[PDB]
Amino acid sequence: TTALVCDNGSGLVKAGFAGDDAPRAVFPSIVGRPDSYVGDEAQSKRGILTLKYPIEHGIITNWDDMEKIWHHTFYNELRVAPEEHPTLLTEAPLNPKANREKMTQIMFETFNVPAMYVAIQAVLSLYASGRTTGIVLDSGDGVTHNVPIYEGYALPHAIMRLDLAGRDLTDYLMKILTERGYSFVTTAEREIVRDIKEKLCYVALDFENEMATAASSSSLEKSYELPDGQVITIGNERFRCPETLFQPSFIGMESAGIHETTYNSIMKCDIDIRKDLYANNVMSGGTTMYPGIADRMQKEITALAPSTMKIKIIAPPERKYSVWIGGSILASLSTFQQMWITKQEYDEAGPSIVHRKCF
Amino acid sequence: VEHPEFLKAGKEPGLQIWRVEKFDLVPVPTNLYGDFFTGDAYVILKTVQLRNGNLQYDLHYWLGNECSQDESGAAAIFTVQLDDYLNGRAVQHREVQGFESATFLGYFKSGLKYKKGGVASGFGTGPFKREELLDHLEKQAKEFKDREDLVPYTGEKRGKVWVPK
Ligand SMILES: Nc1ncnc2c1ncn2[C@@H]1O[C@H](COP(=O)(O)OP(=O)(O)O)[C@@H](O)[C@H]1O
Ligand SMILES: [Ca+2]
Ligand SMILES: [Ca+2]
Ligand SMILES: [Ca+2]
Repeated sequence: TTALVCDNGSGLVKAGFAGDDAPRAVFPSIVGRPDSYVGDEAQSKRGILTLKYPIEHGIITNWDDMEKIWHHTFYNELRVAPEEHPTLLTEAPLNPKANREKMTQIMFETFNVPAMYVAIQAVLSLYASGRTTGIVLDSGDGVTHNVPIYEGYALPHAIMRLDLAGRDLTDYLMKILTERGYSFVTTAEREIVRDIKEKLCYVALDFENEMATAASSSSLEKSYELPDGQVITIGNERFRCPETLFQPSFIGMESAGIHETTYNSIMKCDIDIRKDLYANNVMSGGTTMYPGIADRMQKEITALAPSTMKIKIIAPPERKYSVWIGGSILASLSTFQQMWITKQEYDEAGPSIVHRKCF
Repeated sequence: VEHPEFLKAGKEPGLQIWRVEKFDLVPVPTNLYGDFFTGDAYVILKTVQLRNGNLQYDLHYWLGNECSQDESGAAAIFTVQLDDYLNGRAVQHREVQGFESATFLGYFKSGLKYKKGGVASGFGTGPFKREELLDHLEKQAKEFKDREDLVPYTGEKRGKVWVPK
């Protein structure tokens, strides 16, 4: 009938139809347990349920629960018969060879889809930005990658990982509310630190500057209306929380910051393409959605790089969905029908076909 | 990768131009070369004859200021696909309207004109008390029943099982 696009992230499934400009469904990638429940339901019931994330740090870990997720995506969320739809999936960079094969195997064997493809997330995002060359910062719920791409292809040796992501920003938001005396550690309230995060937080051009502006002024403060009507005050915490991306040490990380890891990714690539990357730095995934992050990263990269370098951060507003959109475009192209692994090729070659057809 | 335009791309020396139309790569009438819609994205291939007998390729994808995201993203993917059909020998170039390379501008003897329009896209209070709050949170218990519309997951293997032969 039509091709499906599933972008499985650590904290959110983004599922829909090839050709739409957005996923028709977005829900938490989780399985709760006291039987089981999935996605929305479990999210709402979690106080009573044991929650599990079958994808950790962008890598699939629990395969039984990932099947359950894929099942729910097809029948309950997209409401489709998967045997009838070619299905494009997405993957983290450096996804083990073994996970790739298993993905393949499950799709054809458990779900019987007629065709399938698997695509590198950072690469779909670069395409959705309308570029074949650039360096993508992909920062989701559970993990943060830098992926340099040249003429359409990622350079693995230069991919940089960071195990710090949006989930951790939440945790760190949690605590600076408690230190300022608002304590939500309880999973019912968990959403609220998350929802506070999505809305009042922003990234400061000069960190310390914004801190003195903070305690000398009160002009940076904001308040939030909670669901019970109560009203609370929020300080520098707005911009202290995302600041951990550039200063991982706030949570204790000796790991370098996103400006640095970008830079270390660029400099691990070959000298004659460094210019094209410096000029194309593409932000994708919800944790990049913070106000002032693009102006920030710019100035940090405008600092850390040669005085002649032309520097641009591309931060398109829809970037929460970029991966999914690159997929939808890819999967829509007239030149794409031969790119699929068909059922027939799967059942000749088995799952090892994924290495030769998808890379 | 059987697309009829891919067969034509890069055979003879000269200048080929396609426009992205609804996730497709479509040939631009040769009369119209040099006139780009600024609501559209284009793919351009310059084939030069090397003195060693080989063909030199330069693959330009040109993004109009108003082109929709599906067309610019398609442009770039087609550029990669075309390079890849040409054995990775093309040099790939991103040309944005008003920012074009002298090289790309060189292909148009009379010179490239812009113009408006194009093809439509292929897309379709006081002190905070937690016990007051926290009460709400545990105040929804017998409230939410499950979803009743669903196809529970059995583990059913519907597809043929590829034997390791
Ligand atoms: N407006 C926003 N501002 C800041 N962060 C956001 C915003 N929206 C979502 N996030 C965060 O982005 C992360 C999820 O993004 P996503 O790319 O869907 O993750 P994944 O693909 O890792 O599952 C979450 O940590 C969420 O809290
Ligand atoms: Ca992601
Ligand atoms: Ca158009
Ligand atoms: Ca090339």
